[PDB]
Amino acid sequence: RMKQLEDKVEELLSKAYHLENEVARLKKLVG
Amino acid sequence: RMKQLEDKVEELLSKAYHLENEVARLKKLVG
Repeated sequence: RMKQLEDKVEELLSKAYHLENEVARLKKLVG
Repeated sequence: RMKQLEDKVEELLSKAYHLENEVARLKKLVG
């Protein structure tokens, strides 16, 4: 479970980073 | 430990939704 949970945190961080990059992209469009 | 890990997942999920919402605003705002 511990292993499952670690995996989930790593999965979530990855998704988080993907979206943060997207926001940046859009932030530039915006300016 | 298990619970610190559960908490971290909860924290990242909430962050990911915050960013999803955000990306959705920006996108509408830009195109």
